Amino acid sequence: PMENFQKVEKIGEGTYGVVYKARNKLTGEVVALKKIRLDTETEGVPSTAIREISLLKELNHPNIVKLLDVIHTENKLYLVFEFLHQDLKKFMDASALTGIPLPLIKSYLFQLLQGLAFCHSHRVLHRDLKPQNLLINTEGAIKLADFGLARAFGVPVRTYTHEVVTLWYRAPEILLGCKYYSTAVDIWSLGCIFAEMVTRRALFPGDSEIDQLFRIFRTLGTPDEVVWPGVTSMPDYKPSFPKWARQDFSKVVPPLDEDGRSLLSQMLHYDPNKRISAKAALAHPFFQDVTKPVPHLR
Amino acid sequence: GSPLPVLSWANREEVWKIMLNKEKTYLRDQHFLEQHPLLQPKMRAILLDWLMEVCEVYKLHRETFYLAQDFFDRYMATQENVVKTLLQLIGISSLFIAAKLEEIYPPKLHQFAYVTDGACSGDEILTMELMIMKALKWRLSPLTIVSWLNVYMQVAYLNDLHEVLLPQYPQQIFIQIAELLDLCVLDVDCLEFPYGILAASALYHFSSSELMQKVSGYQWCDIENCVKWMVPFAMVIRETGSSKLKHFRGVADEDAHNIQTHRDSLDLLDKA
Ligand SMILES: CC(C)NC(=O)O[C@@H]1CC[C@H](c2cc(Nc3ccccn3)n[nH]2)C1
Repeated sequence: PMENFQKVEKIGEGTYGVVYKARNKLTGEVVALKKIRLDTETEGVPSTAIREISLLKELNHPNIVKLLDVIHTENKLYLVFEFLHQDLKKFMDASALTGIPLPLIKSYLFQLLQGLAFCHSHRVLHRDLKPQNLLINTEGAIKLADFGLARAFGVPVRTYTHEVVTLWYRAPEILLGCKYYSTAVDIWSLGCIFAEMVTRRALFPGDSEIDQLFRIFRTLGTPDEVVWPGVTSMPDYKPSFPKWARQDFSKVVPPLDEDGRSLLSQMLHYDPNKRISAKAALAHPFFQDVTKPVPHLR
Repeated sequence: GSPLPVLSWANREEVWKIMLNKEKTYLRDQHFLEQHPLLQPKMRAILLDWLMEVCEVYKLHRETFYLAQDFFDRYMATQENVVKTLLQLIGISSLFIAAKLEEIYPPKLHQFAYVTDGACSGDEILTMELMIMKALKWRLSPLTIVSWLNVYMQVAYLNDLHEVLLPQYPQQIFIQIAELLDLCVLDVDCLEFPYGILAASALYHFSSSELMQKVSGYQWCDIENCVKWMVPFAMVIRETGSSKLKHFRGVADEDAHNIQTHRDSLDLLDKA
């Protein structure tokens, strides 16, 4: 079963299970392994595991991290993934003084949206986009990882698990207690992360659901039935919220050309209906350089 | 041909095609019970009817149900020569995988053993779930018979902003159609017809080939076969009168139509 693989070094143990970097002895093939201890489980193979497997089976794309095999031995399951060296937070951290080249920001954001555009058209939400779950290789690629909190959406979506997404990267519709939800939650994550990449500092580091909303508001402006129909009737909306003026985006992310600063605003529209899509983001002038259009049959 | 409106998140044709391309990769064989020569059709029927009952009592999702069916019928066509005794375990193992997949708060392993009245214990189920999952090759994301009916019902209520995400459609009509499919599935010859069409077919029986077409895309011809095959099963639903949407105080309201249900259907499948 596992006889060709030499654990070289462990790279992480969190909400994912265990994860060691492996060697293929005969090949010099470097993969990532996720170990799942089956014995420990009362409830058999975890819910989160059965999902992340069958999804990644049918989510083959260059900006998604690739599942390569599934191996069962001795009351231990092994997921075997395409391997990348660094994660986008430790990178963003390493380049906290120097800045990140805007060439590379743009390039990276692009590749993420292609991954997301792929998932969404495959009718799948990530629901835990965060620099920790964005992996970069040495050839300048970036790729979505960690589909444990992902979930397909029956095109007429139904009610999904309320509390998802790490607080900071979490979208105002989930915080204000929205019933149904869809693709626009992933975009807000990516928008937080764009701004992160620019300012090498998280856009909304809330220490609570209350702090997170207020931190958002202080930057985007206390929202009303104008900028976001429904907002006022929504469950965790209180008429008590203070009022803050939206701010100039030239201050909130100073380094960013109008082409960026626009894009970002549409990614952080309050109204999920109006929020930009993955596919449409690719169209934006910001990618004028990497944008190369095609024709359109009617 | 795609009956989806101009989508915002992706290319309506792109989305529909992926969905279609999916219903290939996912394969079924109406005549798989010949590889198990000692196995009879009328068996499969009673098992599926059992699973429904259990799905009801635990307020499981129809979707969960159909994931069970699908895991069963796909798995068996990877197997050879199986005994009637084994089928109680293979079905409720199937369901367990689904429940884990579809519910937020799925039932616990013992409750799943429980129902077997000893004949299957949690440890057996845990072994099975793994032979099944390695035998479908971890392909547990099929578009289900009911999955389509939800699509079609949503596409039947367009309004102005062609919003295909917020479910906006009447429960009693959904329930009434489900009832017809939830039968049709008991006879193995349905695997002949793709789930797209079975769902179309049934909707036509409660509507017309004009709605069917604007919701599904399928042309009167594409279905005629299964609407011919399905005729018998329709009469019986019509003869008895069609069901009232019930409420289960566990379950909210804007989900009550999605909760799987039961009625003898023994007497009813026979009448074809
Ligand atoms: C966020 C991640 C730890 N969790 C996760 O679910 O990732 C997937 C499963 C493992 C696979 C994977 C890891 C990997 N190396 C690295 C290198 C640096 C940082 C994190 N991981 N390369 N590929 C992808």
